[PDB]
Amino acid sequence: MKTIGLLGGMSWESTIPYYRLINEGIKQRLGGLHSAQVLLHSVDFHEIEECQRRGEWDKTGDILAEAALGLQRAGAEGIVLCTNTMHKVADAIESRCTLPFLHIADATGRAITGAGMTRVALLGTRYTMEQDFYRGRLTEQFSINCLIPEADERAKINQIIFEELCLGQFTEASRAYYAQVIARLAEQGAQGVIFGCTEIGLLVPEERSVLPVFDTAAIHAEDAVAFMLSLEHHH
Amino acid sequence: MKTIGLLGGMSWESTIPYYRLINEGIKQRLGGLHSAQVLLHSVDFHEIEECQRRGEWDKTGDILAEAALGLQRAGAEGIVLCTNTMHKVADAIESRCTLPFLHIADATGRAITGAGMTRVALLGTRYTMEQDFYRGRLTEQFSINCLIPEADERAKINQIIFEELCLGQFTEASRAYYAQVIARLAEQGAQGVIFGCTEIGLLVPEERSVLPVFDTAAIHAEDAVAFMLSLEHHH
Repeated sequence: MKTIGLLGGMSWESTIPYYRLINEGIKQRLGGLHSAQVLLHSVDFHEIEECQRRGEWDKTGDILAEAALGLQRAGAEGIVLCTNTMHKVADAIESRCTLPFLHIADATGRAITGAGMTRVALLGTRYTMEQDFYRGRLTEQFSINCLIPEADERAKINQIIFEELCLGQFTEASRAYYAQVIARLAEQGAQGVIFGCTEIGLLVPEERSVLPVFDTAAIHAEDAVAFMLSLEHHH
Repeated sequence: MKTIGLLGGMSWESTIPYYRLINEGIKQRLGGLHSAQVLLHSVDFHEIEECQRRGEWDKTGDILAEAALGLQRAGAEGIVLCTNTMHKVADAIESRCTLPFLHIADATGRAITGAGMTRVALLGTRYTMEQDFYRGRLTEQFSINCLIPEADERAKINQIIFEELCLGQFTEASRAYYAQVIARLAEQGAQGVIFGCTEIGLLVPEERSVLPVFDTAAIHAEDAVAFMLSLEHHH
């Protein structure tokens, strides 16, 4: 199998699901005691998140591209970045590291396409929801349009990510708030909902969403498994 | 902080507790959104476990020493091997990789010493329980003696590790069996019990053991945190 290189700790709480799901996918397909060949670089998220707030995106591109290179030198054969937000600097990683880069939004857009949807709600950090880098790739590459929450809702969704989810706190008050925002975007005509921060699936079970759920972490892990075993779109 | 290099996937089920506990230790000590700088190499356990059964230990030394080198080249500053069994080949890793190697049995023996114990029960794979490499280090370095289960009990403990625990199956029948073996070794005068396979703590909660528990994975993770932050015995 090919060795996958994970760029994680953004936050580490959602890196665990990547590692669990990639190992479980390999076990399911190869059987026995087979497990995944993984190289992981986990950052100190404080530095990354501080750069987000200071607008020092180029510095984060440098940190993550050097990390990807480190994993390549240890034998990684492709790169998975365990965070939607930091695909804002995917270009720096892909420019520097010659490995196949499994873009999280491409895996998600393939899933939404297969569901036959073109108008979906998008929950994530405020960067992912408000800026161009994530939604613009979905529009340009898949002709998928995203509805995002109202400005007050977005502030609260974003505060819950950084002040609770990345700290391991999964409260019913926040769960209910997310579910209410999803229901409101369903009222606005959303066909599905993208859990477009990799921590969101730790808070909101699919049964709590009135919309079909595209969990970016789970879809990205399945993408990595297909790449490692050269299956389906990676054959 | 120093970047820790984890050699894991032996099995991946117990690598998750290392990653969770090391990140939680860093969060507890630095606060905020701080998380651990981790490099992880996760193997396909099938190859390793097959080598165990074939007696191809030198081959596993080669695999793990090359992995440690890969992590060193990516910036690791010390090595943690996430498995008691594979310390049978620690010498190959330490000979080839110049990084500090945080031997799992040293962290455990320091814990047992601090508890003032000299005679403890040892549960693990049959290699760890029956051979010289693990118990002989505890005797030579800490003057700690291990009691191990009777030969039939050892066969079953070992079968449960490989046929259930490494496959994510945690059954009450097996939990109860482990707890009964611990009670019997307590009858034989054991002062504490070493969970000396890193999966055992996933099956047996401490409240189920009649003996004080030395969970090698949890102690090794605390050891790694102290090394990363240059605390206590790593200051």
